[PDB]
Amino acid sequence: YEMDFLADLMDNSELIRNVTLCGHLHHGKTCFVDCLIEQTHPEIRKRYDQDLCYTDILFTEQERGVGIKSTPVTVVLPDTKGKSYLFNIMDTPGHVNFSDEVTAGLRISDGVVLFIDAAEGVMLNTERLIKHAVQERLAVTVCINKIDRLILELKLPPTDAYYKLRHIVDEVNGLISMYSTDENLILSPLLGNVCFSSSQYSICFTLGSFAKIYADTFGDINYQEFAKRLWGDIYFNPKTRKFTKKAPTSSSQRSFVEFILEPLYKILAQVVGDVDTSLPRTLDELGIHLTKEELKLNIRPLLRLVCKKFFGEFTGFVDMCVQHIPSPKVGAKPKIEHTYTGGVDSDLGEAMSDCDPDGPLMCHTTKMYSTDDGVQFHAFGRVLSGTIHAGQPVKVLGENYTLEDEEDSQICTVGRLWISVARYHIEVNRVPAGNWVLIEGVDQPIVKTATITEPRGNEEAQIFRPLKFNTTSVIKIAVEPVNPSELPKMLDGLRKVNKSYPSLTTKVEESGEHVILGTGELYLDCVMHDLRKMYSEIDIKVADPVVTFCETVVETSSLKCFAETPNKKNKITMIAEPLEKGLAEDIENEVVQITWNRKKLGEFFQTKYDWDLLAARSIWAFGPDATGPNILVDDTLPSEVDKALLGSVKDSIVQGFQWGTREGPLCDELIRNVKFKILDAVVAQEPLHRGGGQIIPTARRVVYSAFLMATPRLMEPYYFVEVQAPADCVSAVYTVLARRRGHVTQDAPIPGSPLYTIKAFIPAIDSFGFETDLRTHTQGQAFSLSVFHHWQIVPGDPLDKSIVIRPLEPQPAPHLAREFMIKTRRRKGLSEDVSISKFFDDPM
Amino acid sequence: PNVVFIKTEDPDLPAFYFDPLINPISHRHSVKSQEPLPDDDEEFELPEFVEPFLKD
Amino acid sequence: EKELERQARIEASLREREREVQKARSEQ
Ligand SMILES: Nc1nc2c(ncn2[C@@H]2O[C@H](COP(=O)(O)OP(=O)(O)OP(=O)(O)O)[C@@H](O)[C@H]2O)c(=O)[nH]1
Ligand SMILES: [Mg+2]
Repeated sequence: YEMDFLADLMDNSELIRNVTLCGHLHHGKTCFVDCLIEQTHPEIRKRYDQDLCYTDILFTEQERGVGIKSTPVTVVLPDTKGKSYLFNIMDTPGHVNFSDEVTAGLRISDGVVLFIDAAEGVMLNTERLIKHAVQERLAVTVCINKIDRLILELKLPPTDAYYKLRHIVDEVNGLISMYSTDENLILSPLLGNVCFSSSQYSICFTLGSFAKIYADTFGDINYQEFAKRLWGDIYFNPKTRKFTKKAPTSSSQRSFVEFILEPLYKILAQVVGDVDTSLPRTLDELGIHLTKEELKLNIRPLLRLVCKKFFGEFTGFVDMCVQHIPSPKVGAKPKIEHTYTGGVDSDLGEAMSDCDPDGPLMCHTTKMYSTDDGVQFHAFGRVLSGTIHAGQPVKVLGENYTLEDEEDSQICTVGRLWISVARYHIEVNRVPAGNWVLIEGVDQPIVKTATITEPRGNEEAQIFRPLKFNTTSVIKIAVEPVNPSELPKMLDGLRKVNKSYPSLTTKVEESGEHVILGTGELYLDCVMHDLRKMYSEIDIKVADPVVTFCETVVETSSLKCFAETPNKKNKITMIAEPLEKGLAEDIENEVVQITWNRKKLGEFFQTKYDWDLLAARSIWAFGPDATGPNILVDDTLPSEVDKALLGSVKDSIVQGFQWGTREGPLCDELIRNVKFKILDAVVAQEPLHRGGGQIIPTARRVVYSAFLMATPRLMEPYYFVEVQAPADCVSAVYTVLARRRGHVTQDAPIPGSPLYTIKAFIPAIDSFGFETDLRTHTQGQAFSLSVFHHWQIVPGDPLDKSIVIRPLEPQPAPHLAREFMIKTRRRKGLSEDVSISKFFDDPM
Repeated sequence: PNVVFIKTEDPDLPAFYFDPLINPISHRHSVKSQEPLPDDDEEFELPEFVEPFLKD
Repeated sequence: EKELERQARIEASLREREREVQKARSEQ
């Protein structure tokens, strides 16, 4: 590959495809791309004993194995027979928190690739990832890595292996059909959306490349006529000399079984066994003529060499990445329709709808990458429209930016451009559209999200929606320095690391604590390592973890919280009650949004929520930030009369509710499952006394009086631990879960290999080392993984001043709720004597 | 990656023997292809003008 | 040799079935 040819192909056409991989716990990714780099960069030779990564440029992934830094790479891959294409592949880690990171980073790719283990098969990360990708409306191209782990490790026959693959594809297609009704992408076992890989042994090909091999050596026309029936349920008929999809003979297997798997196992058994005897007799028939010095290797590298000579240059995956993974000229429409805040009806929408390098520029930086000098970190981003050049200034923008809010803008000169390779970097002077560039000089004004427009002429430009994660981070940790005279360096490192890891979010509570919010234990571990080692060289102290809780109403309020305004001209009354859990999960799952007609919300409430007619028609407002489950309501006999004046002072009431839900009196945390119904609301005709000064805080007082005087109850999170392990480890996992507040959800003998997958919940309070405790007693055979996606109410009722956990015991009583209440109010600095029920009762 | 392996008993069994150890293959019942497939005319027009894969 | 292989397969299948029955009884 010549860099000049790369530049020529860059500003050539939309043939350059954009892809982002997807996998879980080493199921096919960095070894596969190491094979790709060896195919493209021949001088970069892989080792003999140890595996070569080519994706963990940093050190933490090398020392742990679990990748953290998504290292995208772009390669000249002449894998299309008689053609060539450009591929922009975004490598991805596999861990759950890092899976949320990838899901945040999957906005860029027009399509998605999956690497599933041939033996382990489906996992939990994929169970979430399929749903996430279908929610983003991106392409899907399944692939299966670690196939040598099936033929060699298990020593299965062909038919059992093919049935295993059938079951894998059936489960994947069922999950996709449950996610949505994408008939175009669904049902893809043989159309080209199935790649094969043995990354450790470079055994990687597809149906098309297989048919191409046979047509090249001694064969017939291409796979358009042959590969259309190599899939099972159709055997070969040497009598008729064709594939008998009708009733076949007895001693016959599927064309996959006898054309592909037969010689596959043949050469595997000839290279592994009989390496001294059956090597040349089997290799001079179809293989290479490697010298005697080449046969003096161990079994693994020799096998990899033979697999590489067989699949000569891996001309199989470009044949599918161009097939179904669309070009950027095609994917610009839906990607922008889903990402851009406005619709396609905007001038900028139809402008950037095509990948015009000469037009309104709309860049978007997602992942921030550091350099050898920690004081300056670059930024990677997808150029959807326009053409960036060296030294061109751009209007960097923020997530809070808006057409009216011109505060989140800051100009900056693009210093030096690079190309993402993760081992080297190619400097660039001009960048066309559909491009990934390593931006320099823009490191300062960047936030977790980033959007770019032209510094002049790009006016009337909206921004891209803030990305989701599909995994709400619940962990809360404090990080205070060793010596207190090191605050600014620690905070600078904290900000740099925040810009590095988008999943987290800095915070400083009223108690003056330096707080961090992580998704998992290993997430916070890698974060603090990169902090103390890279972004801040100061010795820092660390506390223990704690889960960020929320409040909930156990039942209806007893009395009407009458929070009257201080002007003696506003008497608000809000009675709060809970709602169905599934409806709140759907409101959080973006099922029933707020921007709908009155009839639309009415039908949604009468069908989904099963609410009353006037009840649903009287919808007041939504929850905090229009994303959380906080239902506002306003219905009454005088409410139907004087709703106009109150409607004038309803915006301030909704704002006060949204700001009060952000921090409640229970534990200074969020609130959920609250249906605040406003019954009595005196509204004065004079807006001077009835202004905002007696709108926001009176409403906040009423809301807190209803939430505190209506049988409160906390809500602690529950993870979902899927531990693939044998039966003895199953009993051990039962013991540990019983000893740590567990709840056995599902446990079954997952086929394909002996790994009984134990699916069960763990609370975050008792999740401090679930993986460590499971791997300690199970003798290293129960590598489970957790994901926080289920919040449940603790059984305590922390209102009675009778239970007190004085000593350092772990609150075995059902006063554990009050224990966590006292602990949280002591950690937050607020008044630990939470007795505002009589103070906030507001008697009248 | 829990290293899976099938530790056989003695070297009298075949090489690739399904050890009754793991589970049923799929226990599938939704597949319904008792009747012949539609790719018949082009199938007859789709010969196999090449020697087999590894018959020898 | 073929009959020996079939008998060995039957014996290993019986042994694995007994072991799996014991393991499943313990797990239940
Ligand atoms: N060669 C090979 N190795 C496999 C396979 N399946 C699992 N592995 C193991 O995984 C290693 C390579 O891991 P990758 O597939 O490259 O994983 P990864 O992309 O680093 O994954 P994460 O960092 O966990 O997201 C190999 O050296 C094996 O130890 C397979 O089919 N082939
Ligand atoms: Mg990885």
